[PDB]
Amino acid sequence: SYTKEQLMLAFSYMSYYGITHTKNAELILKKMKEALKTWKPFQEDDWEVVWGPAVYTMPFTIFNDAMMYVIQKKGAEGEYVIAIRGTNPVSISDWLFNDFMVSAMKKWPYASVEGRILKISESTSYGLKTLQKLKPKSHIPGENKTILQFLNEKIGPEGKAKICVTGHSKGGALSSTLALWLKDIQGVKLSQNIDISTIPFAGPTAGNADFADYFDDCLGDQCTRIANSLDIVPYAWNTNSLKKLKSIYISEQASVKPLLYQRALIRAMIAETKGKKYKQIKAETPPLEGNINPILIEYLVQAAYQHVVGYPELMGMMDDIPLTDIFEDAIAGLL
Repeated sequence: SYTKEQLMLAFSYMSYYGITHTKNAELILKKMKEALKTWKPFQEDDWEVVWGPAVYTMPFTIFNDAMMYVIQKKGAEGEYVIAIRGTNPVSISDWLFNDFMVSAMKKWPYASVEGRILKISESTSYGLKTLQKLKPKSHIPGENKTILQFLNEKIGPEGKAKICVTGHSKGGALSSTLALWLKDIQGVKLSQNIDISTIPFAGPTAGNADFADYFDDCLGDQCTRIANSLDIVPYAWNTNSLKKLKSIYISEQASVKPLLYQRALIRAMIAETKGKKYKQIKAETPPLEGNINPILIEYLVQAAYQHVVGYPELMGMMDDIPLTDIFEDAIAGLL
């Protein structure tokens, strides 16, 4: 009844439990277990959190918050889901528009291509490194092991398995990027007998055209990039895409325009990523055609709705994913 994409949307959203909870992977873990037991999409199988949640959070800052966990389907031998979360996604203008770290880039360290220069933003580079070093704490499944150590120990150096890496928002950019890293080290530091796929939602561009083209050639069909046409997030940071942000919500049915402060940020983003050749992975993939919510006349509010509410809505999951329970007051008046 639920498609693979709908299932991964559920895991991507369950990642958000405790997004506004001001060090407690314990609180999140408890939440995940209850969900895997009550959420409709999780009732057709028996899932088990086998690694994480591993959380990255420091007091007095949230913009770089992150979380990753691994769910294993009971019974099914070698069937795992790696889900990734970044910061509270509703405040797009703050964590996305004000990202200084996309003006500088690092060459992809896990593969090279003749006559190509693969590069990722330092922004995603630091995001990936934090995920590669995360370790669940005491009493948390996967205690004291990095994701790589856990997989190698769980699957064995030559074991056969299936792994889908998913995530929403920053998690969309990170999951797809993490999946490629796992792909690139297979046969060296990871069993070559594992089938790696990824379904990243609403993610901005992790790197440049050459990086994105290499990614496409590597995952091909094993990557399903899901983006809402009216969600502004995926529109960064390809230059052409950025130039569509000012009038993304201007139709013949409604007209929601960005305040001047945001117009200045958009122009700054274009200016700072000019010449970087930022490009979406699976860039030709058709998006889910979104619909402007007429009640939300403020650009930032409309943007938060399309980014967070948009996906479960356009994918028929509204009655399946408990938004208010996950985001609480983060969804203030969006709904």
